[PDB]
Amino acid sequence: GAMNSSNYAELFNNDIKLFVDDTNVYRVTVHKTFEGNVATKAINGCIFTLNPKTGHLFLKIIHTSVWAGQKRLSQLAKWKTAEEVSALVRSLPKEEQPKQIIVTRKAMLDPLEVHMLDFPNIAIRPTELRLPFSAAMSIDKLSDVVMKATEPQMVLFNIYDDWLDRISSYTAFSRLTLLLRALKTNEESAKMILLSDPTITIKSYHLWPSFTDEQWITIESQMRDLILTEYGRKYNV
Amino acid sequence: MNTVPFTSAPIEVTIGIDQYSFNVKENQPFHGIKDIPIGHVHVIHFQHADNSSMRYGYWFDCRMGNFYIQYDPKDGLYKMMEERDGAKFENIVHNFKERQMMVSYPKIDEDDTWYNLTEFVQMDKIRKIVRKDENQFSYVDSSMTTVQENELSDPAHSLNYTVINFKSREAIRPGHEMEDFLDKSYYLNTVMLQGIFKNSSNYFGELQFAFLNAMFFGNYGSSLQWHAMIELICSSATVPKHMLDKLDEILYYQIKTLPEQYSDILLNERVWNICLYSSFQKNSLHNTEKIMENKYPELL
Repeated sequence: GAMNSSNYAELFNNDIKLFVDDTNVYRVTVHKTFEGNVATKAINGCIFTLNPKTGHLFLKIIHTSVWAGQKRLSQLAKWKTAEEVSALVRSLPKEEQPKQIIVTRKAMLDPLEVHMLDFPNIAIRPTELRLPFSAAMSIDKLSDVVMKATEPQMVLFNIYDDWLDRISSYTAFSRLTLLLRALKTNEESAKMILLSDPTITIKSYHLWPSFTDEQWITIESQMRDLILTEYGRKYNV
Repeated sequence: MNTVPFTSAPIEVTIGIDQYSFNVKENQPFHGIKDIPIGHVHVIHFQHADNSSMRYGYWFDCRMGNFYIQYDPKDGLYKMMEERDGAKFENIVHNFKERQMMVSYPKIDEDDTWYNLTEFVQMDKIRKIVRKDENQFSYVDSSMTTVQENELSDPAHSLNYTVINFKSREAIRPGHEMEDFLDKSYYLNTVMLQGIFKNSSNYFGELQFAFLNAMFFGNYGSSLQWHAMIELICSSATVPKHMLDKLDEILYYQIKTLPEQYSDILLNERVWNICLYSSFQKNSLHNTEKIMENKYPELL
């Protein structure tokens, strides 16, 4: 059934599972035409497929060419997502194939279900959680590889860098979702916090800075404060 | 014109024949139904005055033999049986008519209702959905489950309707996932019409039989089958023109004949709102759409 606050620890057990987020698959800028009409121009997108236990990210880049001469693109994007996720599963050895796939948006259930008909023992699940994975393109290295792509491409990352050497998956996922929640609610501030100190660097093979354990606590606190403030401003509380 | 005699009526029961029905009191001298129109299937059905549960009945065609009803005090229900002795059977029927102990099938001559509800229904197809091949007639009741319902328990007692499932390999060609899920034309025309049913008449026959079972016995799995077969047509972009016109007429008489007080359970809001207003064939059910609005606008 649907994933929620109650069965939250199931994400970190030893049954392989993947989150799929399609928010950034079909991305457009909206502009005015010479005659005054409105038109869209697509930019490159990505499917965000993530193993929450291990941090393995399967970043499938969606090149604008996939849209060429197609209608009802926002609808097509869900089926393309499902096609690509199904192809990823088929590409993995049997023992790496997931037992569950959790889609962050309920509109993905039918397209993924139909594309996975060959895998009847993989459960396709929705979630009630409000996960911040749309902010993935606020991570500079992910945004950069998507925008630079000139063709379809799968790029692999560990979204937790090396954190798991020192913390558990539960805590690693909590750190990730806090960082992404902050980037989502006020990107400019969130990014200021992460770089304000020029002496803490991002390793070439990492996505996030090399904070010590103590510096991560200061960081996490700064990110919480950021999120709370935005909220009273949003609602006036 | 044919006759189904009743040996007796030992328990108070409401008896139906097609869309007609009569109340019969315990040990009232009821001895059967005469003037039944030759040329169509028929169904005689029962609901005991004490157990307003388990409506049950028998599908039959009088051209396939002489049938009668007899109450069984061990199994507790009116059973249909076949009389093989042709002489013995006209003797029973003629004596019962002479004493005038039979109701006449009460068909107004202007009325094509039963024809319109049973146009494509054929006894031989019923007997494949209800497998009991030593009888020429078919028993159905409120509680019987379908082969599809079972898969998600006694198979001898199942309704073997054709399984339709929009999220199946059967329904979805590999490589046309999105195309086939959004436009079920290949599932309707190649898999179902050409492949399984062979022609549209057999398809319509199963659809009509499922409706009638839902209407007369409140058989819920039949209701699921009737809706599924409608939805498969309405969700296909490419349907032969003769099917769409005939579908509009079929559904019209089905909606026309439903008891007004039953539209809540027998009618599936999602299916009908999608068929009449969102589907490829939204504009091809003019008569069905018009009677639905004027009779059950709440559902919509």
